[PDB]
Amino acid sequence: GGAKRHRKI
Amino acid sequence: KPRVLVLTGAGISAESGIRTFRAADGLWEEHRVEDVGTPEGFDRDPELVQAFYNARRRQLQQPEIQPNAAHLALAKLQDALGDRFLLVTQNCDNLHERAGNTNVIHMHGELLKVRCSQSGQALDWTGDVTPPLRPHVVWFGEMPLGMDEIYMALSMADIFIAIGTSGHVYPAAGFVHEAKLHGAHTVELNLEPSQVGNEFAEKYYGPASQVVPEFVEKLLKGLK
Ligand SMILES: *C(/C=C/C)O[C@@H]1[C@H](O)[C@@H](COP(=O)(O)OP(=O)(O)OC[C@H]2O[C@@H](n3cnc4c(N)ncnc43)[C@H](O)[C@@H]2O)O[C@@H]1O
Repeated sequence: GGAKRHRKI
Repeated sequence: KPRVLVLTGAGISAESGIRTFRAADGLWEEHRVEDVGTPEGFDRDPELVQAFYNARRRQLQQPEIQPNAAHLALAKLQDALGDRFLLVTQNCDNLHERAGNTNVIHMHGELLKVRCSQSGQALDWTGDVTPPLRPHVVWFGEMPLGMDEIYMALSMADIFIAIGTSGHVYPAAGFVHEAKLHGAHTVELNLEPSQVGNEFAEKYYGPASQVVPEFVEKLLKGLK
């Protein structure tokens, strides 16, 4: 789960 | 009948005239994601962001924008499976609904809804947003919608199908792994191999308008 997040930070 | 869970992303609506994220940059409609796709971007320049989504909402309702063959095939799939079918989309468009699907889970929200932010309540909304209401859209850093029902369906699925999604954005990109853990057969249908394509047991590549009706038809015929 977790928040909506993109593969790069 | 098998329990089937379908995940869709922007690729299934590309051929319907809704342009996709160009992977080469970090730009959406010539905008940086940080500026139009984060809570912080919204706080920083509310009227630009409101204008951006006002634009997206209008373009969605243009006559030349219609469900394509892939959207239609998923409506036929739901017709055949009943409550053993669940459709989860990352898309904010309403093309699944216009195609005939019902109970579509919009885990990233909907363009045709806005949110009274002191409220938690989403409200139907088809026009511009003027002068604080916000788009009912899940931004980066925010929690996706309907996750409880989605993860329950993932644990129960006999077949998990991911369509038109690049595997960059979590938690959606992690659904294939979760499905496999609970024994589901996994299928990727996409224009090109996704970032998580190696996780899928079965895969077919090409435009959704061709690949999805083809897969759906061979699924339906395998039933009877
Ligand atoms: C947050 C906020 C939205 C307002 O979410 C959006 C989006 O929902 C999320 C996930 O992105 P995704 O839906 O996976 O889309 P892309 O990352 O841009 O990848 C597109 C995917 O589609 C394929 N594709 C393009 N064209 C086609 C056709 N004709 N047929 C099938 N497939 C196609 C591409 O090859 C990509 O794999 O991130 C955002 O933040």
